Amino acid sequence: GNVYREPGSAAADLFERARRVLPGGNTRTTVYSAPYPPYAARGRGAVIVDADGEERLDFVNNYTALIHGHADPDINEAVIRQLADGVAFAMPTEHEIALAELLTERVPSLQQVRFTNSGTEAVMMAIKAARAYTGRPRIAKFDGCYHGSYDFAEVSTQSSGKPGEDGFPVATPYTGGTPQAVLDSVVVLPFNDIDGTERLIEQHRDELAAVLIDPNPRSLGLYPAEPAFLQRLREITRAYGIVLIFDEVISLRSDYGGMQSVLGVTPDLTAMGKIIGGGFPVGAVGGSAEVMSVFDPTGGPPRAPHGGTFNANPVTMVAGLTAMRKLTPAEFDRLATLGQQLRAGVEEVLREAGVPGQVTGYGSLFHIHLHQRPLADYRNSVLSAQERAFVGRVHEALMGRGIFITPALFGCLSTPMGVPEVEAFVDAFAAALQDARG
Amino acid sequence: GGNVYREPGSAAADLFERARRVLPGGNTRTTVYSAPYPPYAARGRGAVIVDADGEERLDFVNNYTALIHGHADPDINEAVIRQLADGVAFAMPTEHEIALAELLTERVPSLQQVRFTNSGTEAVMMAIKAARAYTGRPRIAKFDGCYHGSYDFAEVSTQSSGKPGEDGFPVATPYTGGTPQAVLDSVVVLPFNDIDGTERLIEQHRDELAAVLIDPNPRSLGLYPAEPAFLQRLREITRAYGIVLIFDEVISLRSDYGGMQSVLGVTPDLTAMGKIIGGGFPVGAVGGSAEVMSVFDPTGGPPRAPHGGTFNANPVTMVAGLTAMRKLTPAEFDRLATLGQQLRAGVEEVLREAGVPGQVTGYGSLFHIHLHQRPLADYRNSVLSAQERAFVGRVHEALMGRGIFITPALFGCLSTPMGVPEVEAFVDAFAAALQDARGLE
Ligand SMILES: Cc1ncc(COP(=O)(O)O)c(C)c1O
Ligand SMILES: Cc1ncc(COP(=O)(O)O)c(C)c1O
Repeated sequence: GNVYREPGSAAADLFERARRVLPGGNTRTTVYSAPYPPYAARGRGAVIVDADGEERLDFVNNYTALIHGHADPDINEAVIRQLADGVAFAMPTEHEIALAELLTERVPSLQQVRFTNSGTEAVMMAIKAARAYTGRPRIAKFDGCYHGSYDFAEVSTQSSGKPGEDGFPVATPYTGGTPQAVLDSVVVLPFNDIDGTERLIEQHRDELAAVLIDPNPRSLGLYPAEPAFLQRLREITRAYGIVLIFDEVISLRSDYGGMQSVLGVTPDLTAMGKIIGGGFPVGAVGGSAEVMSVFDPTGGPPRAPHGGTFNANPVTMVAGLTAMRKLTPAEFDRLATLGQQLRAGVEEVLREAGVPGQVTGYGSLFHIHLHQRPLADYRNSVLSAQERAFVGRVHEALMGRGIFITPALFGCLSTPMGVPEVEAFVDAFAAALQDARG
Repeated sequence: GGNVYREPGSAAADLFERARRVLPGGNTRTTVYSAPYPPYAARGRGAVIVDADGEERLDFVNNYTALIHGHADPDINEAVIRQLADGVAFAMPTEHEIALAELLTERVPSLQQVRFTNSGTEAVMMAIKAARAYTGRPRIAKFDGCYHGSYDFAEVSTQSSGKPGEDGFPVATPYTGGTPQAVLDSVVVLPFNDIDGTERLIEQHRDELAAVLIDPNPRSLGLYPAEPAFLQRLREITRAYGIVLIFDEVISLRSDYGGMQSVLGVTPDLTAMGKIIGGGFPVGAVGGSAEVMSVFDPTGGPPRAPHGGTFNANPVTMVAGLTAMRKLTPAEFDRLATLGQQLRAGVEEVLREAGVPGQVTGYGSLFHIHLHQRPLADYRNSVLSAQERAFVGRVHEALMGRGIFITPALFGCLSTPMGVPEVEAFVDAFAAALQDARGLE
């Protein structure tokens, strides 16, 4: 029952230490919760164990990065093998080639790739590649979508409630002291609203190096880009020489060939991370050989220099190769089957109870919603204070009933999970829903 | 065995042919490309790196100073293997982040609080972002010709234009293609080790400057440190104007138990770190005064500067970094500094005996060979002529063929598996490489 909140808990003592040497005891904003979060001690398979000994089924998995759960034996074997050879070198290795070979074989848009140390870095380097390829300074992204901590990609991460006078989204700062020149350089588009998107892209078509889009953004309720919208976005970006960048840092796990394969639209660049590293720090930017040529150093200095001390380090390469090789087509099918079972079970729980709600998701990703507004209008994804309080009561009850999910009730399956784990989630959700309503 | 990887049908040639189909020019890290194709690392042990063609060399690069304990260090490997049984990443904080933060703040005086990132590039970016959030100001200042990673604002003028503008100050020059004019306009480029021009430029831009970012001993400028009077006056003027002073110690932190800032006696507001502090695993960190780092504090409301990161403070990096740093004791710093002095003196003697003009800079376990006698205190002297580039290239290629792996600039670093035998092997190989480069027996 959430024993970590108790005075004198292990988590409380750890937080007391942490706040002396980390700001507010924190080094990752995402994992803070008030007054202090629980601390992880270890994990095994689908189970996370906190510093106070409480065990929970992990439906977060480091925000979808650990598709194979905790301490996967195959990844551990591969990493242990690599440790004997060394973990980083100032020379390329074959391991970077092998993972690049896998990624380019699986994702149709990927003809060549480069590895980075984070999804944030992958997004930055795709933007910089688009600037180098097109010569143009500005980028466009969609209101309310998260892409990491790079200045230009994080503009309007949190939508302002209201459009400007033109009726279009407002470029709003996500970090303090954001330069006006940064805000002014970013065109903020409305997700799944093709008319406004087309009008804004047309207005800025000569200044836009790229459009950056997450195909199934978690921050907008995990409702995917609709097919007509995404096909018209592809057509207009191609028409105006604008690089289309897909942010699949989360969504790549939707399918053997990524969400771009699911939706049938081929971007010019793709940013990736999380699962492709086997649990170790990683990102990747890839796409057409034509656009990726900005990085090519063989014909003189590259148009876009891309250094990095731990780029393509063999630990990350070996772990990611192992993680991806374990993701066979049949494994994707199993994940999608279990995800469908979870989402349908949660919908039946909502129906049987008196609670209006809906569940979005695809493959092994899901998002529970305690309202029935159409998420095809992205402004409907914003929650009121009462709705936030209700979701929070459900989340805390779940935490106390052995289920670890994000505060928004966005979650993911891990390959160690089966029907028992899904049933455990659905039963715990029924009980937590009852708790939250009193 | 004389650079066998360059032969047709070598392992490296086959690997390059595969690589260029799936990587741009077969490359994923610009630094490690060399023409026509680079050698490929197969494995390492202690101070020795072994390439895919079986050729072994003493490693004086160590992933650009990150692996201060050399290859496959057993203590780091044992700690990592212990952690693997527990899991490698979590969506909760762990005690391991606390342990490494406790060590770093205990050792470096300016570090009151820290946050971990996944690269030195990220550390530099988040330091710049923290300074903007703390001061509210949009622009930053950095020094001409200095490298800080791939973040847009930090990389302006990484390669100097070579000549000043009409005002006599350095030029804000693009390092990547398509750099927006607004990015160039937001960066004030200062002259390293020229306190007069530095002060005049900061004075001119004092109301718009959130931060001055400075590498205390930049490799790009020949590894000649910021001189004490220059750095003290920089500290005074930034403090007077409310400008955040950021040290980039991603490389220089290894100079001393308390960093190069402790050597030079100047307390920055923030420090960016990386490389050694991760034990060989991807890592960065930004730390400093609790006053400035409070922009990150999420208690008591939303943080002024949000800072997420899926792999931030992952337990593998935290455990490997804790082990690596715990092994770097005061006695180890002393031993590395003695070995570095011995190497540098040996190289100076080789140059003197050969009649070849040159000099060697360095500190602790870092060194830089120069095949000229220009005073590097004038930073524009660090730029090499065509003749110097060709001659240094001959020396580097000969060293590579003589069992020595060093950077093309002849910038190098020691590792803890090294002793006097490795230093003497370096000095002997350098003498032979100099003879080769001059065409002498
Ligand atoms: C869609 C998306 N883009 C970018 C990132 C940033 O990746 P990282 O946390 O590794 O910097 C994340 C986490 C993400 O979900
Ligand atoms: C002085 C300096 N700053 C920043 C970096 C960037 O670190 P990373 O390669 O890990 O991004 C490097 C390599 C460096 O030498």
